[PDB]
Amino acid sequence: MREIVHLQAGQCGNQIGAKFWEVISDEHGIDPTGTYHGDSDLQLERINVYYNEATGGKYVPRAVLVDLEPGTMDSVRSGPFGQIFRPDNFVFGQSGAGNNWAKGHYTEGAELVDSVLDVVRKEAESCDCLQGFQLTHSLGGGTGSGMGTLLISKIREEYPDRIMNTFSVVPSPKVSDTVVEPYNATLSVHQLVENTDETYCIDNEALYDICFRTLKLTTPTYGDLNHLVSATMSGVTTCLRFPGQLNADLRKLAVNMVPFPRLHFFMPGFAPLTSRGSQQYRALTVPELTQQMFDAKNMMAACDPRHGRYLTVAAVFRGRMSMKEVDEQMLNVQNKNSSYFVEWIPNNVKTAVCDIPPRGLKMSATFIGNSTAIQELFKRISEQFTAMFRRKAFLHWYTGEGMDEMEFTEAESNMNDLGNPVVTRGAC
Amino acid sequence: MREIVHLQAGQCGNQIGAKFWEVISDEHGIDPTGTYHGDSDLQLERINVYYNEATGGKYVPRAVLVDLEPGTMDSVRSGPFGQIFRPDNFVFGQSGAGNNWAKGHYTEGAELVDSVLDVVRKEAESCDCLQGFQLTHSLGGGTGSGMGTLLISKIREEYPDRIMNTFSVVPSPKVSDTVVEPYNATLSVHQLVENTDETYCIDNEALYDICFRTLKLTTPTYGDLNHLVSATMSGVTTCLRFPGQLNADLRKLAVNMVPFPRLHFFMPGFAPLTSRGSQQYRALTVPELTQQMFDAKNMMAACDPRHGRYLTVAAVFRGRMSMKEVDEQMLNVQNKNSSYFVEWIPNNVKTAVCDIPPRGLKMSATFIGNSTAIQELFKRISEQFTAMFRRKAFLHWYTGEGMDEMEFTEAESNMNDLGNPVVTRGAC
Amino acid sequence: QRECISVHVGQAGVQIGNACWELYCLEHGIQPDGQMPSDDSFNTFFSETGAGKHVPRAVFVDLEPTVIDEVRTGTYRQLFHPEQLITGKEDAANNYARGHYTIGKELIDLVLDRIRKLADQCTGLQGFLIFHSFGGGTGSGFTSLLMERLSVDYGKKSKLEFSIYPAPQVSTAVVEPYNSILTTHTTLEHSDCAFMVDNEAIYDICRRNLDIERPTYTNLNRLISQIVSSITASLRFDGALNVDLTEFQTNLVPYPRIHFPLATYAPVISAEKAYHEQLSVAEITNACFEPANQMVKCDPRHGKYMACCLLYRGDVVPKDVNAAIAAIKTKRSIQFVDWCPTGFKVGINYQPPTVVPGDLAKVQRAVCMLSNTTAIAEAWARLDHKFDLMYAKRAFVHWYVGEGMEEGEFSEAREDMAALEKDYEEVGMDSVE
Amino acid sequence: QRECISVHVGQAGVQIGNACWELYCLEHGIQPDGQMPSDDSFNTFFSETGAGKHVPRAVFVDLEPTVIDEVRTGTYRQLFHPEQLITGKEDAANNYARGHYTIGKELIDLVLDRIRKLADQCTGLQGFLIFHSFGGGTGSGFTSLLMERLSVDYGKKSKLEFSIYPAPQVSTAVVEPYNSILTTHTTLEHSDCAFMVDNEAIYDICRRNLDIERPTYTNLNRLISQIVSSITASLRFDGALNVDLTEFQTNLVPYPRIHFPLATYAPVISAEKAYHEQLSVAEITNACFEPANQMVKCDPRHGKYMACCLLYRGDVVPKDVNAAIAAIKTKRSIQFVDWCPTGFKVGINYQPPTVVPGDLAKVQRAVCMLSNTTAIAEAWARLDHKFDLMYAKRAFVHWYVGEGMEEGEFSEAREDMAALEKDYEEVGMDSVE
Amino acid sequence: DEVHQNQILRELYLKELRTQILYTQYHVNPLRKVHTIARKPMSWHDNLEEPEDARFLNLIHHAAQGPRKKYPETQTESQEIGWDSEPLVNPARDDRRLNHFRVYNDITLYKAKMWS
Ligand SMILES: Nc1nc2c(ncn2[C@@H]2O[C@H](COP(=O)(O)OP(=O)(O)OP(=O)(O)O)[C@@H](O)[C@H]2O)c(=O)[nH]1
Ligand SMILES: Nc1nc2c(ncn2[C@@H]2O[C@H](COP(=O)(O)OP(=O)(O)OP(=O)(O)O)[C@@H](O)[C@H]2O)c(=O)[nH]1
Ligand SMILES: Nc1nc2c(ncn2[C@@H]2O[C@H](COP(=O)(O)OP(=O)(O)O)[C@@H](O)[C@H]2O)c(=O)[nH]1
Ligand SMILES: Nc1nc2c(ncn2[C@@H]2O[C@H](COP(=O)(O)OP(=O)(O)O)[C@@H](O)[C@H]2O)c(=O)[nH]1
Repeated sequence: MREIVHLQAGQCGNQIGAKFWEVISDEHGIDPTGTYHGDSDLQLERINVYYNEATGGKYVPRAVLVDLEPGTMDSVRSGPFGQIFRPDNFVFGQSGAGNNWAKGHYTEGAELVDSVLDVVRKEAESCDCLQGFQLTHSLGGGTGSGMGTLLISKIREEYPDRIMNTFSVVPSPKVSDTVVEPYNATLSVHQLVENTDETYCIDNEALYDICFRTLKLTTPTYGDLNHLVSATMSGVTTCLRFPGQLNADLRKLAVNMVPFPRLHFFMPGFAPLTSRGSQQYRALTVPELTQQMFDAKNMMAACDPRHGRYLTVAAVFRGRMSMKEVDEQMLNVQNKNSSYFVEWIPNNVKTAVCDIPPRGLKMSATFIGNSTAIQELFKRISEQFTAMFRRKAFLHWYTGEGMDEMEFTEAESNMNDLGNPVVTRGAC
Repeated sequence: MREIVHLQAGQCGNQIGAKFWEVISDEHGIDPTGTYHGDSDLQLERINVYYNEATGGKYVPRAVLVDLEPGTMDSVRSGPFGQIFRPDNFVFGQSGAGNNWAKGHYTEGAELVDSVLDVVRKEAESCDCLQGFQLTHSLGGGTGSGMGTLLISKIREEYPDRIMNTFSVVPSPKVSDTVVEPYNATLSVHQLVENTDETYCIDNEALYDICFRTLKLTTPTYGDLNHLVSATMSGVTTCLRFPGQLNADLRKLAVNMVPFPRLHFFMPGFAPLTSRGSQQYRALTVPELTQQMFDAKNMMAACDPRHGRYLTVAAVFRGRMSMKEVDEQMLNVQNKNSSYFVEWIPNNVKTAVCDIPPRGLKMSATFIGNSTAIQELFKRISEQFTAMFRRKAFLHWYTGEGMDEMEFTEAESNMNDLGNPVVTRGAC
Repeated sequence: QRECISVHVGQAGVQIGNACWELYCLEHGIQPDGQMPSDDSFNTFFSETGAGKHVPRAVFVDLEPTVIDEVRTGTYRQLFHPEQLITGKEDAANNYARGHYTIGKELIDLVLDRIRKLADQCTGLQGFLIFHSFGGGTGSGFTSLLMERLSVDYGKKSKLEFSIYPAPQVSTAVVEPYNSILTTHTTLEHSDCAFMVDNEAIYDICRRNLDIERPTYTNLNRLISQIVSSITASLRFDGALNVDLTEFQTNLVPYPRIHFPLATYAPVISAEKAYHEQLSVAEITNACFEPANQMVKCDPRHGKYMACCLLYRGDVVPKDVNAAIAAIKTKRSIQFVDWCPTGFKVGINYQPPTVVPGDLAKVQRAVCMLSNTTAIAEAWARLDHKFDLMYAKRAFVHWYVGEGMEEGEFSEAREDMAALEKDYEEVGMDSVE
Repeated sequence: QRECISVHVGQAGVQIGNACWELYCLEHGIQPDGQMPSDDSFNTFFSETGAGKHVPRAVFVDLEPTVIDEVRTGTYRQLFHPEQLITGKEDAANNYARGHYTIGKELIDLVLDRIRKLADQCTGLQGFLIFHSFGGGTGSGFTSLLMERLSVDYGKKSKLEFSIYPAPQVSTAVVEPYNSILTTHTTLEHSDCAFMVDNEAIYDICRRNLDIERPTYTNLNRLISQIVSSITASLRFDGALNVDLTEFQTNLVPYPRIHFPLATYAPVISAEKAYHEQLSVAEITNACFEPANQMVKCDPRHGKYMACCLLYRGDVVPKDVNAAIAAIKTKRSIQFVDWCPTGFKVGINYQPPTVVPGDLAKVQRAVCMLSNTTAIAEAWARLDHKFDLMYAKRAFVHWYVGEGMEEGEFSEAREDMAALEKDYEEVGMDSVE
Repeated sequence: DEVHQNQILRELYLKELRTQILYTQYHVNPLRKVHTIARKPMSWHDNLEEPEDARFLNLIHHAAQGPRKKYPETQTESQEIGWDSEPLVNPARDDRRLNHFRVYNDITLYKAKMWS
């Protein structure tokens, strides 16, 4: 048996994991109170992967809920699926992170990381086999960036051979909600690069483009914009939750998707996504699924692959179908679009087919990409950082909390070092 | 069949003895009035270990409740289980306590304690084979120390083949309700060391810490604070009242559990302690019991176990339950906690399993521990005693009762002389 | 008496093995469970426990669960001994170094113990049918690790492999070429005969001859099950020519190195298509030597046949087959090597193949064609080319070197591949002395 | 007619008797009350008393109550003689001094009188089956005092310990390598044979074969009961080869000093596994010699067998026995001593092993392989390594000194067991003269 | 400050004590992970015959019940193989007119017991 322990930091990642839990409890057929009202026994075959068993069939998420401000945990407790977690796993903090990475790494957050290590440890040993840890945080802004960068730093020294899934919302093109998001982002990527094995960058304006241009929704909110992300980490860990055909777990993916140890920044996507009005005119088959998943309007990151080259492509299909179409159109996209795929890594598409599909469909496809188009996203925050850092602004508190300019300089130098590799891969 | 004669010295000793009789009369099925109303006949097959059988089918406790102030006996007889005790053993006394050791060990404590001996020898002799005594008392304050130490010294000489379980409330570092308490503690340790065979020190701070950090109570009262202790008491003496496999008595625990004639100071633990909120969230099994058993929150003497090697560890389980989860998981505890166990004593963990658990539970486990971390009680009384006596204040009372200055100095010398072997066993 | 042990490593191993045992149960008469409903023939595959239960000589092994949990949940959970089915607790994650070096020791001793128990229970251990793939880590690395142990223990026994060759145009993984080159580097010296079954030619033959548009892997695998059932059929049945397992081995290889035959099946037709031609022995022979039905996607016209074993099953007149071989030898489109004129080896088995409820047709004759050809040299050369191309600047190498494998083993595999490709043309060139 | 007296000493001995007598009553026809519904059979273990009852030839004795009062309370109460069950007053508390020297004297008189009274109605007495542990005070000191008194009083009679060996890795007691080291100093000269069983071997056997992930001491004692059931079976029923306790005592023990053999049970299969093996005599014999079903955690490959007896009970064809023995004698993994070529015993009995409602299955063939090996040198060194460190600075010794025992006998306990290790290394060497 | 730490914990306990919802007495047991103890053979602790669970009795029989007479569909692509495992129209295959199975004659009866 295999399992993943769910680390849930910040406020962003707090609600990310919150909406993740209703999605996979509805997939497994779980009542809000923790009762199994199921229909198929394949939900209970492999349920010891996110839901630890208790007496009476009391299933509990194996998640830990960390936030330096104690209001978002009150919100998720008061939420619909809130009376389901371990209350000891609700790690609280009586201070203010205040959207500061300095206060998320070198302060009361580092006073709380010992308790967070205690509870994540106690979640770890009460099993036998650890595939790894899946954390949700915000790459821009405080808390979750600071919590993520300190917490993965401790966990990698603790358990050094397991999988890290860092689900991060990168800072944003059109808008941004914290003035120091470039400051948090650059030196958050600085810890993220030598620590984590699999990193999902999700762009907010990409999510808004999906809910408006493709979904044609009238008033989406953080609920359904959060749910779209919830589906695309529910998809990746599915061959390990349901009986699968050419099944693929997270390491099976990571080994064949990252070519080099540092280019582990990905491009998620879930795409049987249809506008409401056009759902009735849809013709759901594997070819139109393939067209929509390789069409870059349902991409979870606002990084156009037409502006670069794909390195590796993964497709975690789910459902009841034949599969010459699966492989002949993974051939056909390679044949039709040839310049966008690197020639030093040909036949570069992993495919998996879980057989149990999500509720509401009977095929889904979690599309995962590793391309050179992550580089526009990395650069734009690098120049935003240099523009904010040349005049030495928004920085006095960051120095006063216990940092120096040398660390900021090394962070900018490390993303300038990330300016090298996947650029050289762009031109071979 | 065996017996236990159960002594209560002081206000604290009377109260925790009353809670003892409450919990084991719940376990043995006897009402307030003495009449048996039980469900299983295994509950009276060895009823005559703590209960003298009396005519009329009602059974009375075999105990004496001795205090030098005539109010706590009235409080106990006005308590819920008030009409259960023999009024011949309600040893009162009209004098002034003055939370003193000299006024209980060189003064009218002497005139009361021979009446105590007179009234305790009756049920200490009306027996087939008694195994020993349980004195419940407290070092801090008077009566329970002053009467207690002299009573121990008399009864150990007069019955020299009996196990002496003295459960003693040792001071807290954050509070004490007695200023002359370092004098009482160091003058009680001197009497306790070459006398008792099994003294169990419980520290009120670590008793409070379970009520919040583990039990998650709201308004902790001294009833619950004593109730945890009485649960440990029933856990320590359970093989002789209820049958099972690997039955452990006081002698078998002692010969296993005290290595040297001086090293008999003990630290207990009771650890199926669940919060009212988190009880449904538990998955109650034996490996989950053992982590809470060896965790540094359910140990009731305020000592971090990481400050010293365990000399010996005993585990007495209750409930019908297979022993792979005992034996293998005891090995897992000893294997990962390798430096916290001594190298000169291999396989230093005992085992007992009784078939019937405490009522309202399904599995129980009482922890018994002898380590080198007794320093964090004894040196942590010693610095107060030496700064408490170098000034030679709070002392004219004691030397006016019949005390003199010198035997204070030998009392301190012996009490810090105890530290030296339980230093040397830490570093072999 | 005459029996062979079927061991299936990898998810592909488990699924083709499920197809194999599903076909064998209905071929013999065995129910979904071990029981026999109300003579010797079971002995080749199935042992006989009392009161009619029959236990397969099957060792289903995977480093990862859920593919055996598949079996232990489905309708063949009573058929197998539950301890013959061997599971790990950690997937090989598409890595030869994990399949051979890090996660191999938690399972290799138990697998060899189970193989030893079956070999003791077996009277005449003719050989092993291993079922794996040249693709993923579970199918590659653990089969590789199995080979040296099983050859050290039972070096006098026979070895037939059934491997899924990496596809010519599609593939599924990015490290299928790495795992393929490594597993053939290690299994080249120890494998005895290894029937390559490339994946895409299955799709092409199922699209053309079967006329079916929704086959999944079960439908693609039942063809391979029919191939292996035809292969080890005369070991079990009465016939005219009794072909034996050592007889396949001594015929399909020219050299101690060239042990990669290409098979195909005749009558691959689909019931509402067989009402409209002969299925007569001449066409039965010719459809095998048509470059449209071979099970490995390489065209034999840019190659030379070395030796061909034909296994006919059913109402096969023993002299019309000689007529068909005489007809096909004179054709200029089919060309042989100049050092082997006698090339067609006849095996005749008397009873027709048994039809599974599905797509294949119940046909009164069927030959499986077993050719050793030089057309596989281009597939081996392209796998070599792909390995050079993706090994040019150490792509996907850090995982393998961190998982216990040493860097120079890649170069050793490359050099032995260059040696194998050289040996192909050195034996394919015409003699002039 | 052919009877031996069973003594059960200490809690471990009482509980393994608790399993063995309920197994024996289902072997024969005795109900819980003691009455058999309705030839000779029962006489060896069950004495007929006029009314229809079959009272045991047993003395359950323990210094402590609370374990034999449950025999005096439970379902099988009407079966035991109400004075065969003996209890003292208090626990001997893991102390050899409280087992032997001071509280042993009020119980040794009564228990030896009860042995005399049971042996009064005994015509042909082969000997004594004494069931105890190397752990607690009752199991060690009282056993030592009993065998000293039995050597004084019945000095020519055979004695077989079925000892509970201390767990080498894990343990349940802390002063076991004191109590064991003394009881094996004292019962060494007085015990004719000591069949030796630890706990963790049954733990692993039930984990890997019976598929029970938390078995308990009831499950341990049931398999120990099956071992003693198979060992005392030829003096119960009729078979091809009849072998008894005197013959076991003569031939499993090569030297006066080396009388410590080990068991191994055959099939321990678990109901939903016995439909999938043949349960042939050959594989049943091999499963005994595999170093994973061994009854004690010592490695037989780390040693050499001296003599073994194989007790085939059930439908055993009388020459599969030596077909299997000829198979074993040729393997180069089971190394024997060069000074004992003929070292095997065959004992064949027609009575199939019975089964109580529990974990084992209805098996029609079984063998309790009993071997005397040199691999117990590792176990004795491993137990002595616990003793040297603890005696190095006088740990735990104050109870022993103050409870009547003299301090200095630990010294010749160490000297005597060093002599036992020297005897093992002198008997294990290959002959060169 | 303990006086404030106890206050914030007290606020927390008031939170779950006013909003905690009990598990509403269903005891949904998984059908694939159950492992038990064995009772002592003569004892008054045990052999008192507690009654069973008839739902568990027919529910284990429902779990060990086959995928076909289980799920009335073909739930996975793995339940496609072996689903229609009954044979086709009657083989009638004991007729050796067109059936060529081996048969063990006395030479092979003697031969199967060789060597081993
Ligand atoms: N007939 C058939 N072929 C399969 C099936 N599954 C996979 N294959 C083929 O096998 C190739 C890789 O499968 P494997 O080598 O078995 O993968 P694996 O051994 O499980 O290795 P991992 O990725 O590490 O788990 C794919 O490219 C497929 O062409 C199947 O279910 N049936
Ligand atoms: N089969 C079986 N073995 C047991 C049982 N109880 C104890 N043992 C074995 O005995 C060892 C310790 O128990 P004993 O040596 O019998 O203890 P004792 O003889 O009763 O001596 P005291 O503890 O002083 O009462 C354990 O390590 C077990 O290996 C039992 O109930 N059944
Ligand atoms: N997908 C999703 N994103 C959210 C949700 N709530 C907030 N976000 C994003 O989280 C970002 C802010 O996170 P941040 O301030 O860094 O969290 P903090 O550091 O803990 O304060 C905003 O830009 C939102 O777009 C949600 O419920 N679902
Ligand atoms: N556990 C527990 N401790 C108590 C109880 N009553 C008093 N104590 C402890 O007893 C200590 C002082 O008691 P003490 O001075 O000896 O009372 P005295 O015997 O009348 O002199 C205090 O620190 C209390 O913590 C009780 O009911 N339960």
